[PDB]
Amino acid sequence: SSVRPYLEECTRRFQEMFDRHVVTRPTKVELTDAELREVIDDCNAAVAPLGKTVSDERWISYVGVVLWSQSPRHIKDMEAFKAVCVLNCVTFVWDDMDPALHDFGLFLPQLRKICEKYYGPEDAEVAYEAARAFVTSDHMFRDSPIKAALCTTSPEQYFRFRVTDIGVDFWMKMSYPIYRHPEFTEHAKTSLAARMTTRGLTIVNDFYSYDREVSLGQITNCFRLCDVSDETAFKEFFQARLDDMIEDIECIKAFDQLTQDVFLDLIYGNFVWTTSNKRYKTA
Amino acid sequence: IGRSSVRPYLEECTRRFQEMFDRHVVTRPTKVELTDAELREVIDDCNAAVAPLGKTVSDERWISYVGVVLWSQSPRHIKDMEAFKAVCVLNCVTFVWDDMDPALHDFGLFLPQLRKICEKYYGPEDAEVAYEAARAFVTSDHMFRDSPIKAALCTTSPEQYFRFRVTDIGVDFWMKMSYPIYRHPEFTEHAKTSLAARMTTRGLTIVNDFYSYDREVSLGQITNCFRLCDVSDETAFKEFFQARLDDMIEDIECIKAFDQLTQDVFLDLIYGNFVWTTSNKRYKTAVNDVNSRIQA
Ligand SMILES: [Mg+2]
Ligand SMILES: [Mg+2]
Ligand SMILES: [Mg+2]
Ligand SMILES: [Mg+2]
Ligand SMILES: [Mg+2]
Ligand SMILES: [Mg+2]
Repeated sequence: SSVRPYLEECTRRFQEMFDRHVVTRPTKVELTDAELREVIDDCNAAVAPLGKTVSDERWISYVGVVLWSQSPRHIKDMEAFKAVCVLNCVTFVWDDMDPALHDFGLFLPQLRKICEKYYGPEDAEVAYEAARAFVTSDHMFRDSPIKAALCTTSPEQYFRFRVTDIGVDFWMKMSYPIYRHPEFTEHAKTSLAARMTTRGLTIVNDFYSYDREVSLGQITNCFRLCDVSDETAFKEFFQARLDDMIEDIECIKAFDQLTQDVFLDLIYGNFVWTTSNKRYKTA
Repeated sequence: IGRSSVRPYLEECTRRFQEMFDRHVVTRPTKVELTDAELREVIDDCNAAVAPLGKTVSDERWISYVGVVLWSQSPRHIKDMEAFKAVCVLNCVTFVWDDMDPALHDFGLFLPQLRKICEKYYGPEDAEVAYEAARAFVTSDHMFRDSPIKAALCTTSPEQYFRFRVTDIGVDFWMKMSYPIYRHPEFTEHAKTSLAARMTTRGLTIVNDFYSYDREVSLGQITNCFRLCDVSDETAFKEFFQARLDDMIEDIECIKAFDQLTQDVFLDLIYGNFVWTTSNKRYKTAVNDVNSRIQA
């Protein structure tokens, strides 16, 4: 239906949880003017062969998630940062497109081009494989009987699907070159990093994007597992999702300090971006 | 505590497991038969791969390991016995790693042997996928041997524990080296996203944890979900065991929403592992000459 009856109160509740359990706030990243126009030229060229124009605003609404959800004071590689900017901006376009627009012969080569632009050969393969995996998953699951059984069964089945489908496993495998931290790289490559962060990212996104996706008939959203019309049932479900986030965040705190910073900045950063950006005030 | 145990439940739980498979999976697993030469080629490569680490391991101990691959693949659908033989070797030699003291973990010596196994049996693309998955598994296994992260994810809740096990039990590794056996596009994708590993983690881990609890508590190993409950309390053990059965059943029922070939493979893995586990030397007694701690 719509969660707007709950939008103000739940935002307060999220923020409360972050102030209390994470504390350390994210900060938005500054691109130099050379750096920015690299990113957007690269986005426009990637989508170009698919036939879709993309407004300047829209690229900017996409890129907000990367400007806000990395871990600035750890960043060691801005080419990898622009790689993630470009990969996550075009990832969004592919996500909004009707499947019959999804041309793999044309888009996959641009993904590889991007990865070979910004990464060394080992990382470029890792980033590209994960990009290929994300766009392919998104396509073969559109209105798929598997997606239906994973998103209507239980929260546990749903978040299991979202590890890949929300894009966090992709995120980690294209972001570890930014930090060159051996622990973070291995947890990225086992996908333990993605698994640790999946629920913090997905629960936030599902809440604020519930309106768009119900309007657009999309089922990949954990709040469809409850009756948002029932206010009691929503508030029980919301609290249970809140506890999911809290247990994840406490276990993340057992990771090494650099790794925990990236994980928590990712989760909190995505919350600040998701609320304040125009991508999720409308549809 | 010291010698804590699930021996009192051994009998009823194997029956609860079996009747769960009879109701929900139905198809019985089918053990791959290896001709006598394949079994000797496998074991021949296994020795070579672990030899730089400096421990002899017996044919009896190799064959104990390889039983999981013989029993838990999907012979209805196998197309590539070279990839199958790869999985036998790789799974067998990483079992040794999992059974070793970390002081014996030499990546510089062992990783080359993994790469040679993969290049022997796979084409170019597959060799790289199988190797990254093998390396990630022996690396994760080494690096969590004492980790505070292991203790965090294994003592907080079943959800955190199974999240750790997707990698640690080795099922992501298994999927990413098994997909060339089948040349099935859907299954290949599910392997590469780890969706396949994630769907089968609980069914493999719950079965293995029950039957290896006694070995692991004695060795002081903490990666086992039944440590999250009071197995001495009969009432607490039963609620817990029941909840893990529900976990298995929910996974199996969602697995049936995958295409028919893919779910055949998923269910043969879960059910086959259960047939191997409950009919093999490794899970007959806690310490014996196929599961004993390999030492420095
Ligand atoms: Mg979307
Ligand atoms: Mg989507
Ligand atoms: Mg959404
Ligand atoms: Mg073990
Ligand atoms: Mg293990
Ligand atoms: Mg075990």
